[PDB]
Amino acid sequence: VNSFSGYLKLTDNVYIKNADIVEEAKKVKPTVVVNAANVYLKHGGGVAGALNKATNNAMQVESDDYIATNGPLKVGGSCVLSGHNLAKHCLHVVGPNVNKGEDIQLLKSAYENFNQHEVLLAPLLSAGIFGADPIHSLRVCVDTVRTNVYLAVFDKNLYDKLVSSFL
Ligand SMILES: O=C(O)C[C@H](NC(=O)c1ncnc2[nH]cnc12)c1ccc(Br)cc1
Repeated sequence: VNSFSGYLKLTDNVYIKNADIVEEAKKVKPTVVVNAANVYLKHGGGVAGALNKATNNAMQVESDDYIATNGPLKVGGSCVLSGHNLAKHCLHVVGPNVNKGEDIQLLKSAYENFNQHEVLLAPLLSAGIFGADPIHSLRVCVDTVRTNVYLAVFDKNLYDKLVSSFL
């Protein structure tokens, strides 16, 4: 039993809700919140910009030190950093950005990072400003993630389409 509330169950291990991941994280304080990161951990917009804003830019400060030490992530890769006031940890995961020409096959590799964590609050990878089809992102999630994932979908219209079209 966990604290996540109001989710629709899609499969044994995947759950979905129309919610602002920022507000959801502040309420649940999950062990892991997933950020829709880029390789430079520049949290300018989309989910990343919103999460970072909610940390009063502390996420960005921590991320800049991480990059200065380690260099950029790989597309499809991840790193674990602090969750600040939102969660114990933030798993920064880089899905491919279609608006940069990146291989959509890397979306499966991106979701594989979730399997290193028993329970996660997460957005749909590569959705939104990353330009991929969110219906496809959900399919890859369900077919790749084996740990317990609670998906927050900000847009109500998109949430209803995701549910109504789910196989
Ligand atoms: O809707 C989505 O979940 C995907 C993307 N948004 C985000 O990734 C996002 N951004 C900020 N806070 C969030 N909390 C949870 N997801 C959040 C998006 C896609 C299509 C349309 Br249309 C409008 C937005």
